Amino acid sequence: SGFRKMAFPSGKVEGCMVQVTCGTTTLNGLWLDDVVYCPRHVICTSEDMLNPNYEDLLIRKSNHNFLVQAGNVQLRVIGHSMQNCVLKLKVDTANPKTPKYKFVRIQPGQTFSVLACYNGSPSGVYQCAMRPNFTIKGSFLNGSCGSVGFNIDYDCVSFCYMHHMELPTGVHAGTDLEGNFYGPFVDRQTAQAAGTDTTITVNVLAWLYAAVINGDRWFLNRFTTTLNDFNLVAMKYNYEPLTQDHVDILGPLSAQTGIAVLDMCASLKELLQNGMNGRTILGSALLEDEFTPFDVVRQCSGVTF
Amino acid sequence: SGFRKMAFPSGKVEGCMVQVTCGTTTLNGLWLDDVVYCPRHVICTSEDMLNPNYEDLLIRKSNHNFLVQAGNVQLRVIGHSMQNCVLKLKVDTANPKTPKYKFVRIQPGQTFSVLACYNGSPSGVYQCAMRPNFTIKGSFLNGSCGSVGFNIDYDCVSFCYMHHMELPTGVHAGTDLEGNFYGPFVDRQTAQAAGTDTTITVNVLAWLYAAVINGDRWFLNRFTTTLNDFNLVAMKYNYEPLTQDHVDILGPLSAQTGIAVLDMCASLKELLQNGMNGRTILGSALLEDEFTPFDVVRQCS
Ligand SMILES: CN(C)S(=O)(=O)N1Cc2ccc(Cl)cc2[C@H](C(=O)Nc2cncc3ccccc23)C1
Ligand SMILES: CN(C)S(=O)(=O)N1Cc2ccc(Cl)cc2[C@H](C(=O)Nc2cncc3ccccc23)C1
Ligand SMILES: [Cl-]
Repeated sequence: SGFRKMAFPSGKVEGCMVQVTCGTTTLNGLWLDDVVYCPRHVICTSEDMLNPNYEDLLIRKSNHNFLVQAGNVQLRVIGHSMQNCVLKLKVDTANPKTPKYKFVRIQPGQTFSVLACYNGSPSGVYQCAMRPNFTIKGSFLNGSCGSVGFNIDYDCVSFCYMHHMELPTGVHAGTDLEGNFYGPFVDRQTAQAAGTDTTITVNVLAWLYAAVINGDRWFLNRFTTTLNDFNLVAMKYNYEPLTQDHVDILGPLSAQTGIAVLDMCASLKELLQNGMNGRTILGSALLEDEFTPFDVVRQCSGVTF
Repeated sequence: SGFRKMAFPSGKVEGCMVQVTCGTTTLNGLWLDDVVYCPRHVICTSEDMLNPNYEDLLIRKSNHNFLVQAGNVQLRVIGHSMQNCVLKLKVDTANPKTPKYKFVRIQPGQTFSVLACYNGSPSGVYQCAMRPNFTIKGSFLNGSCGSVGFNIDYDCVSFCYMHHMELPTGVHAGTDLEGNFYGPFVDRQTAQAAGTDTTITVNVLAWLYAAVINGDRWFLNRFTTTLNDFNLVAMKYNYEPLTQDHVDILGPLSAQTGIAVLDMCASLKELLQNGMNGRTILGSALLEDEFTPFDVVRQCS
């Protein structure tokens, strides 16, 4: 029993975090084999961030301009190259703690763990979701740039996010590990804003099934709905459209609890139109959308890494 | 900006998780130097749990009855002893991954990270608080016994909790790393129940100061309160009494934001009276009590 927002164990990622300094800027880097990955804005200064030509700023830097620190040991940079918005620093030493890994690009709604770091030192780990507007509601301060997002599947670490910046609403923007931004964001000091956000419907449904598994049934009803009727209701409440793929993905949870996906949708419709009426679901007065169907299955089954 | 429930990086603890097997029972152990710590109920045969005599069950055991597995390597047990509700298995290999550590006993209201494990394999990490009723609202399944709670301030891991059991309300009970239970609980399957739980007042106040630091001020008011009038109101909402120690502890946050502790207490009084009125504080529709004053300073500053 119990349902917590749970992160993956961060150990395999902790062994890869390094400090990257270039000029007056210090941020975090990911050391995998003999390459250190970090945001390319590490080469930028005060005037530079306003309108930066990164190829021009990069051609002016030499290997020794980049200071890489792994714990109390300085790594020597022997090469440098740019791939989209990520800088790749070739180092002389391969990381002996390099885990089995992949670089993966996630879709909005998918969740991941973030190992927040400052000066190449991990300070905390939290779980979060890629919002439908491509931002993450994270917890970051200055010097957190280069912190990474990941999932673990068996013994393989899938790196899916690298932190680049904070937007004026307090939300965060970043890239996959190939340097491609999530969302319509650019790595520069300019007027940018997150678009109107929506609720991740398949995730709320998964969390309602987690509540049923933990013994919370007050919200269930005798009713069912159609996918078409529910999608009209969901669109009215800034909820993401629920697709047939979402319905299929929820199949295992529907079989385990005996509540058809469109039966749980009729519960969700009633919650959206009437509220909770002073009640909570899993200790929450709001409908939680940062647990995927797979996160619910993993936590309510005990999968280990 | 942003305020999340944050756990400590679990790496230093992952390198200590082992599987402990005695007969048909398998649970988790903490391998530090040449000792493996685990709940002493690993020697019980289910029926034993109603009225176990641990001294009588342990005297019947030898070193080779305990199977310890660290990854794919079996450790050899060379000694065994009981300290309160913890079994200490002396092993022939010191853990090369032993971090700098301490055993600390925490007070209710204190927070910590839990590395939930099954078969000596870590599956997840989450942030918890010791409830005023000495239970923890964790997320644990069968086989999670022996999972540990910790804080990592600087490079030193302070182990403060070891999981032992789930109570009938779904909440969890356990011990410090010296085997002393938190609360009036016993490692026995007798009728036990968590006492009425209360809200950790000093933690809610700390979280209201975190909201002010992040720019949320809608809940503040022009009022102040005496400490006594605040506690008379707080007790009616099942909130823990706020002590002078709590007021002193909140001093730094009061100085940083310019809002006196008793002024912040008046806002809390009003929030308990009025509810949120469709608003949120730091993305929450409920008053959060699992962030200490120290956690707020650590994350916001
Ligand atoms: C107005 N800015 C927030 S700034 O500090 O001047 N800024 C400009 C900027 C522009 C472009 C890019 Cl790609 C990066 C960045 C950096 C940036 O977003 N860093 C930060 C990241 N995360 C949390 C932060 C929390 C407080 C401050 C910075 C934070 C730095
Ligand atoms: C009635 N029981 C809950 S039981 O499963 O029979 N039980 C009896 C018991 C009594 C005393 C002690 Cl010290 C331990 C234990 C064990 C026990 O609490 N383990 C478990 C621990 N944590 C989460 C669990 C989540 C589901 C199941 C067990 C869980 C086993
Ligand atoms: Cl304490």
